[PDB]
Amino acid sequence: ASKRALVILAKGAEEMETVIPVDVMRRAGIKVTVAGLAGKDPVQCSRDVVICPDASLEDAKKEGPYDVVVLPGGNLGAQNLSESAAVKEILKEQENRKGLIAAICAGPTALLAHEIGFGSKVTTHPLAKDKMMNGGHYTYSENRVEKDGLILTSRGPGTSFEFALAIVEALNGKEVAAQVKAPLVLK
Amino acid sequence: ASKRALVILAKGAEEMETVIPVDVMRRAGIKVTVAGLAGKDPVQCSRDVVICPDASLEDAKKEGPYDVVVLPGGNLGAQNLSESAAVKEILKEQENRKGLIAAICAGPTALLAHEIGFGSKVTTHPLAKDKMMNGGHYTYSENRVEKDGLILTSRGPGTSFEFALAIVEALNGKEVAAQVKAPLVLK
Ligand SMILES: *[C@@]1(=O)C(=O)[N]C2=[C][C]=[C][C]=C21
Ligand SMILES: *[C@@]1(=O)C(=O)[N]C2=[C][C]=[C][C]=C21
Ligand SMILES: [Cl-]
Ligand SMILES: [Cl-]
Repeated sequence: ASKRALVILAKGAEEMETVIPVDVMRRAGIKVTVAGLAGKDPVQCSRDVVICPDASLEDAKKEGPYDVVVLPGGNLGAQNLSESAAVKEILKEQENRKGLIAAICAGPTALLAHEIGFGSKVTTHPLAKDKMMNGGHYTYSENRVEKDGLILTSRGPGTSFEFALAIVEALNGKEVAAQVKAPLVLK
Repeated sequence: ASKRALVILAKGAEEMETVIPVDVMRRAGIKVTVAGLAGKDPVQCSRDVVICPDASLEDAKKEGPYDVVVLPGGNLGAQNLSESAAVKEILKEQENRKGLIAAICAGPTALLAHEIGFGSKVTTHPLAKDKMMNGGHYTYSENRVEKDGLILTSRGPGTSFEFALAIVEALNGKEVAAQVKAPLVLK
């Protein structure tokens, strides 16, 4: 059975950090649902790319649970994720079932907001470090991708392929990740 | 005055190769128009990400000319671009005015289709090489980004940041490209 990913798409999300993981995960044969935080309507990302979600979050959450919940960055997207009770509930449920939780750039700051994965080693965008670290609830890392416990984090648009491939590795294994990687012409 | 980019978005385009250049160019302060080949309606990309264009190609072409015309890859997107008379006319006009023409992955094969930039050094995705090289009209390169004459090409999703930053360099200069690069957390 194919693994399943939920990608939560909020206004202000970083579109590169949304599309790279969606695309790479679909290359890996993962069933990905792009779920709109606000509803079924198109979402205006940080640099004005407009993406139409596969479903509302309201609907997607009733088709759970998922093998991974993915939080893109973009500062305003992460703020929107951080303010959402629906997101809080999805993440808590994922944590409780010991499922993978993945977040990139400022995305990890929504984990802080919702009190998810405290005690884990995490990375963020450099400019999001101080926010993430408020209270010392996580241990900070400068690795381009980090993984500790349930929590997989990464730093920025430029680490999005590595982040996505780490998700593929976690779900489908190293060999699939390597096979997906090769045609991409990564460095 | 800000430089202007036209990104032509066809069904089957590689969504990473579409969004990375759009986003990076907008970070560089370039005015980017995402123009739908088929019209104003949302476009289903290769891995099923659905992007809403800023305008139809029909409308965008009347707001030209542009400092760069950008052709994403994705094999079926490039086939759609290659079959379009509107694309042909836009590219011919761009060539005639000695403007930049940029294409990635299989995107450069639409240059072949429309007889654009013959004699230039080009790269493509490795799997698109034989198509591009039919007739020996270009000189092939394995550089991750290549630029010769009017024609800027690149290889795949994994070279999209380098491709986008090369476009920024060409239009706005090396310093702007370097400033845009730094926050991205590239290798
Ligand atoms: C990233 O996408 C984020 O969430 N915050 C930020 C700041 C600068 C560059 C990239 C990012
Ligand atoms: C690329 O996007 C394209 O146009 N053709 C292709 C084949 C394999 C991987 C990436 C690409
Ligand atoms: Cl941002
Ligand atoms: Cl393709």
